[PDB]
Amino acid sequence: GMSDLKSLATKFASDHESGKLLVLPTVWDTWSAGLVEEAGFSGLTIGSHPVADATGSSDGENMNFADYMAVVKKITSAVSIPVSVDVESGYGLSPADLIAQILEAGAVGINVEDVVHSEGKRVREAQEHADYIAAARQAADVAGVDVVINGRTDAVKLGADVFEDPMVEAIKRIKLMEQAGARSVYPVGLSTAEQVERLVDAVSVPVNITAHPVDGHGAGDLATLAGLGVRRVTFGPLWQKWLAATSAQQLKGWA
Amino acid sequence: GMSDLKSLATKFASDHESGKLLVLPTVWDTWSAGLVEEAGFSGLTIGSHPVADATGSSDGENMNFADYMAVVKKITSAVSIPVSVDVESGYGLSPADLIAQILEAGAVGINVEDVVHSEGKRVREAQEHADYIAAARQAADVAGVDVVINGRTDAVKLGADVFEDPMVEAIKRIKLMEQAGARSVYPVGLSTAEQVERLVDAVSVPVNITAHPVDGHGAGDLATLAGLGVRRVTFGPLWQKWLAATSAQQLKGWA
Ligand SMILES: [Cl-]
Repeated sequence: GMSDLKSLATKFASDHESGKLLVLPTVWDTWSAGLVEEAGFSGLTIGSHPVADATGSSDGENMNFADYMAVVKKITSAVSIPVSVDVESGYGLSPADLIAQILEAGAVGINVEDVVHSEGKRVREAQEHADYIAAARQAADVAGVDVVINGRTDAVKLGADVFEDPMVEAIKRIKLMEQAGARSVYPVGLSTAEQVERLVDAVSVPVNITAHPVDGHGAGDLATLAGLGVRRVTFGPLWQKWLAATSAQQLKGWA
Repeated sequence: GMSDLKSLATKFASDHESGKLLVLPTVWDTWSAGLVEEAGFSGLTIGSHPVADATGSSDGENMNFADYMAVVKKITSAVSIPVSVDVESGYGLSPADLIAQILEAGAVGINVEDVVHSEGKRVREAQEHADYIAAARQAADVAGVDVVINGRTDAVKLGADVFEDPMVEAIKRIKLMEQAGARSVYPVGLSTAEQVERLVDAVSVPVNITAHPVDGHGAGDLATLAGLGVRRVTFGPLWQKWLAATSAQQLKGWA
């Protein structure tokens, strides 16, 4: 019958188009993945930082891509909900190669950012990045899978040292990434309601914010976020970090 | 290399002989391992159940042993404190091969239990199990390393359906394992102060109890366990399980 892969991708893509706020908690292993499925979420994300910290490596494409894909494959085997994987800047792979690998690993979404770790953290030009996303969308289309390509820009995080007006750059970049065929966009580093509103209003696809699982997001509480029109919430490294802090405090009772 | 490993083992063994109450938190990856070292503990344990659940497998020797030793290797590389690994019933290896492999992975302690998962969960005879422990001690001795062999018995956990008086059996088994050269013993499944005290009193090596990082043990909290003479405390699957419960609760806010 139908590949599970294509079914999961269609569901994930449909959910992104629905207009609902999608919470896609960010996992790092089959244990954390299982917890997300058991909790009733409709999909999940895999964080590169927390996977790297849990597998003897570090963020910034220090992991071996093949080793990382092996972790993804275990996660996608362990759950029956759609899985998206943060592939950083693409690990020096062509967009078509990148898509082939994530599909082989059973994932139906990716994040791709504009800081190129294999090139000294060079910041891609806005159109150069949109073109990378466009080529990834082309490859997904050719493969016949509704991969949710979440186009990430680091513009706000890079800040005034890189861009005269980082918010104007972020808006430009998410518009271009939408035009390139991204089914979600992820302008990281936001802290205010005004930033969020401006970015939500610039595109017709979901805008992703990063939340702490207890502390939320700087722009406001979850009801405020929904009211601002935020359509994707992920945790990045902050679920793992929260567990770490919780553990550290509790271990003081033992030594 | 071997000098560092021998030094780690000697420190771990000396700590066991000292009389100190040793808390050795039970980890399942490099992330958890790091937290233990950061928190100031003098060694740690690797739990077979939580590793399996985090790597797409399950407890009871369903993991591939080579794949498990790869996780152990990452962990011993990530920390500079002694590491002990739960190797279940030995994965059908000879005691000498088992010791060879745990040393190659950088560990300086093991737990070995008497339910033989590769033989339909047959329970070893009491001397048969002691003999396995003795052969492992002999192999460590030949290797020149003070490996802390923590001899586990499942007698109390198996209970009266298997051993009509499971405490008599457990006491017998921990005494035989000490005679065989175990540097610690681990009669799992305990829930009362009466049980803990009588096992503590039966041997001159540490007795290991399993504690929940919040809820302690059936027999009491740390101070109470210490007063009963307990000298080794580990978490088994319970640190991971607590993080799971904590996570499951917090995830409800996002669902
Ligand atoms: Cl980060």
